[PDB]
Order: sequence, then C-alpha cells, then structure tokens
Amino acid sequence: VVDPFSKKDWYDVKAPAMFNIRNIGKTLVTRTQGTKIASDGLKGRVFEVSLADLQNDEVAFRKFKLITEDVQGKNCLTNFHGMDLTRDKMCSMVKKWQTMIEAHVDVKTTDGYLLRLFCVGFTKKRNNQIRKTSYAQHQQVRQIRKKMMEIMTREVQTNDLKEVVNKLIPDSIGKDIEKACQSIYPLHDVFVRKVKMLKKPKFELGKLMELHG
Amino acid sequence: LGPQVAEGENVFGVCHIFASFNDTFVHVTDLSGKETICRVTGGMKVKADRDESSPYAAMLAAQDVAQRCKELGITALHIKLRATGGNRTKTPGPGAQSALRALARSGMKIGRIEDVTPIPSDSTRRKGGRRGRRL
Amino acid sequence: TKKRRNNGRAKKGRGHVQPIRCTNCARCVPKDKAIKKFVIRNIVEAAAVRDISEASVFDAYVLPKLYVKLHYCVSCVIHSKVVRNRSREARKDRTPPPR
Amino acid sequence: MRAKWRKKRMRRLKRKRRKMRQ
Amino acid sequence: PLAKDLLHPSPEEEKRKHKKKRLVQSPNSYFMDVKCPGCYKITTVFSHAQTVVLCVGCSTVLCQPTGGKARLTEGCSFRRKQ
Amino acid sequence: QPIKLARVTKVLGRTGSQGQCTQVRVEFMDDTSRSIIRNVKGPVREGDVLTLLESEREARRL
Amino acid sequence: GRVRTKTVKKAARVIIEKYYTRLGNDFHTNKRVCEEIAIIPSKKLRNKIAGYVTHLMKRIQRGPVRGISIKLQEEERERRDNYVPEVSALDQEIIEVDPDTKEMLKLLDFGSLSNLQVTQPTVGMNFKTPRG
RNA sequence: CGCAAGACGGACCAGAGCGAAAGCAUUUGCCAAGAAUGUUUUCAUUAAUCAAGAACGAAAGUCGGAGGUUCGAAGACGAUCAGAUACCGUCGUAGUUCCGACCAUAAACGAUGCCGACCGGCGAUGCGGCGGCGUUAUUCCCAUGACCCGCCGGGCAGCUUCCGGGAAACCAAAGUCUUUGGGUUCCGGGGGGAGUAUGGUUGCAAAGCUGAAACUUAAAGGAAUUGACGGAAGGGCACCACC
Repeated sequence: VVDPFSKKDWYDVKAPAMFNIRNIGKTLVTRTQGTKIASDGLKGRVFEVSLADLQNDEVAFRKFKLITEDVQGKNCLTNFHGMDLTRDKMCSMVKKWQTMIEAHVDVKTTDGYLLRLFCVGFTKKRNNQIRKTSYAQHQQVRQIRKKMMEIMTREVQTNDLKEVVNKLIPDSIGKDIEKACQSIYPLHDVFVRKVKMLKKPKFELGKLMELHG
Repeated sequence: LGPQVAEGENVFGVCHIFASFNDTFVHVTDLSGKETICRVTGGMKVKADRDESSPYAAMLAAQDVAQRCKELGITALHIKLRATGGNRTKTPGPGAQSALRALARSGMKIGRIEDVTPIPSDSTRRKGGRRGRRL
Repeated sequence: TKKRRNNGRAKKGRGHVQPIRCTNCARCVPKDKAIKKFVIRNIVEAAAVRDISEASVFDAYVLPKLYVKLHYCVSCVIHSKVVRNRSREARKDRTPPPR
Repeated sequence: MRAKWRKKRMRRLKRKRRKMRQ
Repeated sequence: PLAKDLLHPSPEEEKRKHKKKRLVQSPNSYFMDVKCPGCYKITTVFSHAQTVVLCVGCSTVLCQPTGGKARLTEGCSFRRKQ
Repeated sequence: QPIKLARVTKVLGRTGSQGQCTQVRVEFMDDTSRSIIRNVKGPVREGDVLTLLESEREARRL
Repeated sequence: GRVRTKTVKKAARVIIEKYYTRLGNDFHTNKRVCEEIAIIPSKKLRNKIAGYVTHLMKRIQRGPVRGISIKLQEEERERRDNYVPEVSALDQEIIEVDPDTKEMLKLLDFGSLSNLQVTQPTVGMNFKTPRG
C-alpha cells in the first residue's frame, strides 16, 4: 500500500575540486528512523562516473569511482576511490600481433593514501615495418615493465592524492611511460589502466573540505 | 519529498541489463547502484519459460521499468548491461537489444553504455564435462 | 589414412597444449585445434542504432562495441556452420574467406 | 565389441580369477 | 646449375659462404693495431676479442667483448693487419 | 509516424518463404540522411513515390 | 523460358557472318537468304532466327560480337593494327636511367651515350606489402 | 560495499619458443642448468648406436598427511523414451589442490629410431652473428634500441617441382633400393584363439613386464575407383510435395 519511496529523500552528491564539473548526480536515501541514520547508509556508496562527465573536454572511456564520505547540507561529499578504463576501451587495443606489457605498483602518496596502479602498454608497429608481428623480447619486456614501475613510483610517491588525481585526469603517467620506453621498444596505447585504493588514512573533515578548495 | 529536477536538466539512473539465455533482468538503480528503484524481469510478464528470454518479454519489461521510473522521477538512464559471465557464455541474451530499444522508445534519455559481464582471468572449471553437453 | 597434414591442429614443434572449453557445449579441445572466432559487434543491432542515438543525451556519442572471442570444438562449428566440409583439393586452402 | 571394453571384460574376468583362488 | 666450376669460384661467393663451407676454410676474423691519442706504442687486438683489454697508458678501454666482433671504442684508431 | 512523399530509389526484390514480400528501401525525398528497409507484400515498383506512414520498425530478421 | 537453342544461335550467327550486307533489321530478308542457300523447313524457327539476328544486330552496332566476324569489322581492326604513328614512342629525346643501369651500360661500352639522364633513385628501400 | 577459502593464469597466445620425452604462460628475486651463434682459444679421437643396468615419465589409480571453491566417477532424484539401466537437468561421494611414498601406463603420434654424407627452388618466421641507403628514440657524430635491404649458421615449419620413391594416399624424405652393402639398436612374418592361459618377476593394491599352445579359418587388412546410402552440408525442381 505505502510505497517506500514516500519515505525517501534525494541528495545531490558532489565531486572534489579537481574536476571541472561539480554536480555529478543525485542519490536516493530512506528517511532517518530508529537507530538507522540517513548518513551511515549513505557514506558507503560508490559512483562509477565517466571522466567526460567530470571534465569539459577529456576522454569518455575513463571512469572514476567516487565514494561518499559525509553529507553536509544535503550534499554528499565524494573522494577518489578508484580509476578505470571502460571494458570496450581495454578490449579495443588488445590486438593479436603485438605484445602487451602489464605493470603494476603498490605505492603511497605523501599524505598517506596507498594506491595500486596498473599500467598497460602495447608495442607499436613502425610506419615502414613489413613484418606482421611487433613482439618484444623478454629482456625488453622486463626493461619496459621496470621503467613503468619506476615512473609510477616517482610520479605518485612524490605527490599526494590531489595532485596524483590531477595528473591522472590527462593520464600524464602514460605519456611519460611511452616517452621513456620509446628508446627500448616503441609503445602504442599506454595508460594507467587502473587505480585501486588499498588503504587510506583516517577520516578527517579538514582534508575533505580542503580537497574542494 | 521528491527529486529536485530542474526545468531543463535530467536526473540519471543506472540500468543493469542481465541478458541471460533463460530470462532478461531489467534493473534500475541510483548512479551508485546501492539503491534499487525498480526491477522487472522477463519472467514477470510472460508465463512461457521459452518466452522469458524472447525480445517481446524484454520489450514489456523495459516499458514497465520506464513507466515506473518516470512516475518515480527518473528521466534519463545509464546503461550497464551484462551477460551471464563467469565461465558460462559471454554474450547477451536475446532480450538485451530489445530491452534497450524499448527503453529508448518509451521516451527515456540513454546516457553511457558499458558492459559489466564478469570476465575471469581463467577462473574455475566450466559446468560441462570433459566432452560437454552431448545433446 | 591421414586426412590432414597438420592433423587438424596447429600444434607443431611442441608436445602438449593447454585445452580450452567450447563456448557452445563446454567440450575440452586443445587451444591450437579449436576454431576461434572474433566478434566485434555493435552493442545495439543496426536497426536499434537510430532509436538509441535519437534518445541519447550526448551529441554524437559514438556507440560502444561488444568484443567476444569464441572458441568452438569441431562438432559445434560444423553444426553452427562456422566452417563446413571442403573438397580434398580445397581443404588445403588456408586463405580466410573474402567475406 | 570395442577393444577397450573387451579389455575391461578380460580384466574383470581376471579379477574374478584372482578372487576365487584367494 | 648443372655446370659450376667448383675449382675456381667467385671471390664474392667465397666471402659469402660460411667460414667452413668454403673451398679452403678461412676465418672471418682479423687482427688490428689500435692507436690512442696519448700513447705511442701500438697494441694488437683481435677483432672478436672475448676480454676487456685495457690500454696501459690511458684510462679508457680498447674494446668491449660482445656476441661477435668486439666493440671498439671511439678515440682509438684501428688498422687491420695483413 | 512522419508523413511525407518518400522518394524510392532502392527496390531490391522479393524475399520470403511465401514470396510476396518485397524489400523496399524507403528513402526520404530531400533528406539524404536516413533510410528504412521494409518487407511488404504487393507490387512496389522501382522509382515510385511512397506515402510515408512510419519511419521505424524495419523489416525484421531471425 | 525464352533461351534460344543452339540451332537458332548457330544459324543466326552463320547467316550474319556470311551475308551481313543483305541483313539489316528485318525478317523476310532472313527467310530469303535461308531459302536461297541454307533453307530452314519451319516457321517458328524462322521467326526465332529473325528475332535472334535482330538482337545480334542491336548488339553489333555498339561493338563487335565475340562469335561473329564481318569483313567490315575485320577491316576496321586490321586498319587499326596497321597503324604507324608519325613519331615513334621509343624516339624520346631524353631517357631517365638509374645509376645502377647507368653503370651496367658503362660496362657494356655504352657509357658514352648522351641521350641518357641519370635520375636519382628512391630515397628509401622498402618495396614489399606488409605481411598479414 | 566488504571479508574469507580454494581454484586457475582468459584476452596478448602464433602451424611462435623452450624441454630427452612426459610437459611448460602473472610479477620479482635467488639457485643451478641448456641450445645456437661468435671464436686466427684449448685437448687431440676422447666418437656413433647401444644387451645388462639406470634417471625421468599425462591422466586415472593406491597409501599416509594437510586442503576442499568449482567440476565431478559412483549414487539419489527429475525428464525423454516402447523400455534408458544413457544422452539432458538438479544435487551429490571418491577424486579434481599441495606434500611424502607408490604406479609406470596413453591414439606416451610425426601411428615415421639415432648418428653421418649427398641430392632442387621460393617466401617467410625464432635465436645469434655480419654488412649496408634510409626513417625513428636516446633531444649528440659514432654505439645502441625500433624498423628497412640482404648474407651466414643451427631450429619449428610452409608453398612449389614427374629429384627420386611408393600399392597409392602421399613423402624433399617415406629419395639417393634387382644400378640391391655408410654405422648401429629395437622389432613384424595370413586372420583369430590372444596379449589369453601358465610360469617367472615387479607392486600395498590396481595391475605392469616377459608370454604360449590346443583349436579354428580363406581370407582379415591397406590405398584408391564407381555406385548406393547419410536423423552431412551447399544449390535447384514437382499440387502424383508442401503453403
């Protein structure tokens, strides 16, 4: 008889300041009753939103998982919880006559966020190459993977979450990896394929609001 | 009381399309996905188990979900469709295209389209035996 | 008598090849032997492109693609007409069909 | 008869022979 | 080609063949004399050297061993003997 | 359900296990943007001007 | 079901190739040339042979038919064959020659020729289709 | 949205590589190996094949101990069926995982022993070496990578040729064979009985190795050809077919 949506309120979740677009969507939460509070069931929510919805002109195949942390003034505050590429984007570059280098690193920012970064790269057929395949030898693969790992470490461990996401928006990490590995073996489609949050520092409203600076 | 949709803006939802080969699930949730708004499957319309996957059941389910979402405020939808995944078939059932098109024809605005099929990294053994289904 | 010089498989210069399961019947077939097809299709069928695009929020979205690699056994390929029997002279032709 | 199943019958027969002269 | 004078072959063809397959086997290697700008005594070096041979009067090396021919270093002038 | 004088420039022929269904590619007169392929019974000759009654739900297959 | 049987085709082609002067776009001419030299004994046959010679004449104004040979078309083709251009195609003032063929000509005691022009060869050395 | 358990390394992944074979695919480090190439090093016949003997040897199976997701012999149901005791579906034990000890078998196959020589061509490809216009990164000539054009040596192969062979299918070896002899190991002698019995031996067991005869039989078999048939595929036709 009584539909539950008559006991439900709508909040306007928001993104941090490093994104051009602030309002990224709404969210439904039931009204507070009993021991249940409207916020504890709202903090643990993750929005998988395309980057093109958070930047005026950027790639649409990059997705950011933003997790709510509190609700101030019926506005849900979100921070960076993950970064991915779309399934079709990843599948559209795994061709069958090149080698794929998959590097990854557990690294920590200067502010205490522990991130696992996954970088993927694909060897590039030269514009004058006749040979069908563009494989790299195992030592070449190892050198490329080591360069990826050290570049990711030097580009995340020297920074904190805000500037790490700022350089993730245009994926400057992938461009740096490509220009470094060009000397070893030319690479074609290099990106930080994924970023996942392993452990993060204690919750603090100060840093949260400082992110929306 | 309800949503705060502006005059020209559209509020968004996320549509999960489980296009198996036994029936089609049309699911709608918040952008997060944590709050389920309304879910109608292909087996909620027809009682022919052969017909649970057929495109007509998907059309009926998608039109029902579009009506319920419109009466609940949501006007635009994000698309996140899946097959059975796992070790089983990695292809949408016969109702994925039909359900998507029925949502589009019901006056909905389609947002982004993504595939959320569970793709293992060579996970556990497939259901079929060594020789497979011999029928 | 030997119907095929390659024994109907690509195994050559090695001893064993990991098997894969048929995508239609779940039969274990060696990876080199299985018939492999790659489908890069549009998520919506060619008919439904117009109605999705006309009801798309963005301007010129450019629709995503389903990428699926299917592995079939011999029997399931013959039943699915992926390949068919060929004459003895034409069995030796490795050229993919012009399509 | 299939050669494998013929061999299986011979082995079962041999098992019965092993049993009877325990 | 049904008539090939194997007694007197082309010099290009014998230079093409393997060191052993030739009419009389000859090595593809040679000995050079390397001169350094600051030293006045010649040092003979094998073309396919297996060791890092050093110059006694200079801090630089004369050649790096490799999989084949040794890697001569710039700043040393080589002149092949014979 | 648009209404227009559809200029037909593409009639391919008949197909179907009852052989009365011709596939007509309805093209709009001065649009040159979209076309619809339909399986319809009856003689719809090449070059005729169809009466536009519906611009979706094309000839269904499978 | 109007495929002309080989009888009709052979008769019509022979008649056209033989007495094309008498044959225009008609039927009684065909029946007359039949009853004169190679008489055909029926009526539907003569009508179909007239129809096929009409069709072959329709196809013969646009060009020579494969199975027929008139003195007129053979004459035109042999005049085209006997065509002698006023200036030879091989009579070029200057001939571009690569350095390698230039060296070859030099080795043949033909390096002193003045009608050659040494042309710079290709900058790169790729000439194969990418394998795949 | 998290936690845990076990499994397995998808796409890249190839008629590609490595290994004696069985077999081998996430990274990184360590350990010992190995082919090939390069060598105007070294020893100097130290070599080849190989009874006895030895090492390794998929899966399943056995024993003992951990683990136990999924799959799944047996089994319990539910369908199909004339009946199914099967195929199909839901479960489900042993097993499927790791360790130790057994076993020593596969269509363990290239159904093709190893060492050596000789006898056509072509295009590729993996590794190493060598030479050489040119493009490209290292923001510098030369190195060196990435390509491009060749050459050499081993390797997995491929196309082509009446080299030649073969019953042919086919094989650049399955050729260099009545023009029969490079070296050497194993092994077959019409089909069944039968890889059975028995003895020996090995094994906890399963079973493994060696292994007959009486008797019975005029054929069994190989390759290819034509036809017929196919609940094989692709086209076409028929109101004695259908709609």
